Amino acid sequence: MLLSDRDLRAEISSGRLGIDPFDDTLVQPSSIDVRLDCLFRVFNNTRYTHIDPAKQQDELTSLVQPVDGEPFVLHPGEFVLGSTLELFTLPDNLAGRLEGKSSLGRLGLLTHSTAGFIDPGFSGHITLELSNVANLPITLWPGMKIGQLCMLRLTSPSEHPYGSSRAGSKYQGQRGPTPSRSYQNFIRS
Amino acid sequence: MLLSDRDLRAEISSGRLGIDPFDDTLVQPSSIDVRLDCLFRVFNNTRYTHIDPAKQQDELTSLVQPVDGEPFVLHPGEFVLGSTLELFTLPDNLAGRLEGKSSLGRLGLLTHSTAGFIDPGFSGHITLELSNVANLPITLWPGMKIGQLCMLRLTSPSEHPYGSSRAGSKYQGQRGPTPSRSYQNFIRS
Amino acid sequence: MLLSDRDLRAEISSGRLGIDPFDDTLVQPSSIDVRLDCLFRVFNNTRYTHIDPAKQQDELTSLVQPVDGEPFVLHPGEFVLGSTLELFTLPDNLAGRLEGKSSLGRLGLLTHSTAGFIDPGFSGHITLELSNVANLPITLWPGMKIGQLCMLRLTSPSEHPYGSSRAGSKYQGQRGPTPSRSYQNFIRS
Ligand SMILES: Cc1cn([C@H]2C[C@H](O)[C@@H](COP(=O)(O)OP(=O)(O)OP(=O)(O)O)O2)c(=O)[nH]c1=O
Ligand SMILES: Cc1cn([C@H]2C[C@H](O)[C@@H](COP(=O)(O)OP(=O)(O)OP(=O)(O)O)O2)c(=O)[nH]c1=O
Ligand SMILES: Cc1cn([C@H]2C[C@H](O)[C@@H](COP(=O)(O)OP(=O)(O)OP(=O)(O)O)O2)c(=O)[nH]c1=O
Ligand SMILES: [Mg+2]
Ligand SMILES: [Mg+2]
Ligand SMILES: [Mg+2]
Repeated sequence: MLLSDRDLRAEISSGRLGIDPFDDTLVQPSSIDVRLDCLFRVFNNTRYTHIDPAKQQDELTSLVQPVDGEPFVLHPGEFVLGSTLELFTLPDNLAGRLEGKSSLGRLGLLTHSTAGFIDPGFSGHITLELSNVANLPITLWPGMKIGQLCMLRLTSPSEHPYGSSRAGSKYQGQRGPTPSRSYQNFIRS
Repeated sequence: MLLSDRDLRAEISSGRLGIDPFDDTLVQPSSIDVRLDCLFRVFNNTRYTHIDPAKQQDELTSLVQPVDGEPFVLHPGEFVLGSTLELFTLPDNLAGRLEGKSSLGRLGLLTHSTAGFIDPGFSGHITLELSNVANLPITLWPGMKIGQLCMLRLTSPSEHPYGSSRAGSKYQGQRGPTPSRSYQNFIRS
Repeated sequence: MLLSDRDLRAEISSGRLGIDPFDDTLVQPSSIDVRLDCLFRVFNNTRYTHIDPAKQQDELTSLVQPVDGEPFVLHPGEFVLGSTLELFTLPDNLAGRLEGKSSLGRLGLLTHSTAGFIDPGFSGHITLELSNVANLPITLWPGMKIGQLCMLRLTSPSEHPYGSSRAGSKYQGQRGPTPSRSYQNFIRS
């Protein structure tokens, strides 16, 4: 059960769903278009021998912000982390999906959102996994529409929503593209 | 709320959901398998210095149609745009997802559908974002099953469905893999 | 309509949804975290000239199992098939999605799940399509959390669920990352 434009608007006007800033001209038949922030993480480390999800490696990426008025250039075959300009606050009874946009995929710009869902209870900017699969670099402009948020009704309110100690959540409140915290509570056999 | 095979069939027999041509043998437990068209766009431009989503660049891709009876060869590490053989027409109260198929991913053929959803009100062929992540070229045969359409019920009918001036839709009615129109209404900060 | 943690737990305690082994500490606001098996398929064939989805090519991949206590190393720009440690059994009235996890995408580990949905009626381990889009190899540990299962309610029970002869299903009961069976019932124009 995916929220139509009208119901998305109702969740926003009722204050159940926070989107800051909210621009109503971005609402779409079945989603709301979202915008790109000015914060990027590039994989440009030159000391580590490998990535180990069980280990903390905060230096794996560098935080990069382009000069005001300039794009970040995503190179062919490159993957970076970006972030939404908007801060989202979800209630305990909706879950979102942060998808890409067809216009952007037609240019070879892919938003992966590998994890699929934004969890009930989540509040923060959303970290975007961005790939360029074209043969040419792509100028990414801070502020451009980069994807769309779709909301699904939960069957019932989540018992221990994102942010709760019991969920063990890692990214509640994030203001940028937080480096991975997979090493926390990491398990292996 | 995802439509079962029976309910998909009901939406089709009632005329609420158009799929042209419709082959009932393609309906699946929870989706309908879809087929590949004979139209492909390759990234083979040799004049542009880069991609700028704010700019119109219709020559970024070339339209390629294989000789009747022959496959299009998707090379390792290559991304192209393809298209569904079927033309889909959605009502204002369903949204679809055009996913890949597990058999094809097991060979390294990935349908990205980065944008996720086919919008309430959308009518046209669906443009497929296709990658080969194997070590070998893959022969793509026009007419083969290439993915599957899953339908979700909307919470309520969409107020301004895809195709409406208010939605500002770019691809209503597309018969092939339309080049990107991201430059239209493009915004940036 | 996506199942909350509580409703996921109800489907499990009622015996409608099988997850073997089930670890309740893995349930999340809107999904259940899943774990990686010790079975991997690498694309390391050196005889075939190309991939043809219409043809049987069982030797396209090699099955690889790391030494107990050691990781499988996924190299930059590499795609392999992995598998869930858990065996899932779905009823005829739910469909699942096997997504990645944000912690893992922040390291450049992408679970594609190109096909999106686990079908009503499906029973088996789930085959994971894994890419490394970082600049560094990633040690994948058997037993680590690798993704999350989200469940959606179907509109109604599926008439011919996965596994039925009428659905023509290829992978019912799979215990590992089964090589592709796209050649079965393969169609082309
Ligand atoms: C997901 C997807 C959608 N589509 C179609 C169906 C969607 O309803 C339509 C628009 O998808 P959108 O993701 O909304 O594309 P867009 O926002 O960049 O462009 P627009 O202004 O037109 O909204 O494109 C494809 O052709 N291929 C795809 O992979
Ligand atoms: C999405 C996905 C599904 N599966 C399982 C669960 C699905 O119900 C089952 C079939 O997925 P499908 O995408 O329907 O695969 P298929 O159409 O190519 O093959 P089939 O004829 O059997 O339908 O495979 C995986 O193992 N890995 C995955 O990533
Ligand atoms: C899908 C996605 C989620 N998120 C946010 C919203 C999710 O509710 C939150 C967690 O996503 P998860 O996929 O649940 O991440 P995780 O399991 O690795 O970490 P955690 O222990 O915190 O659950 O991250 C992004 O920032 N970017 C994304 O692409
Ligand atoms: Mg749109
Ligand atoms: Mg199938
Ligand atoms: Mg999580």
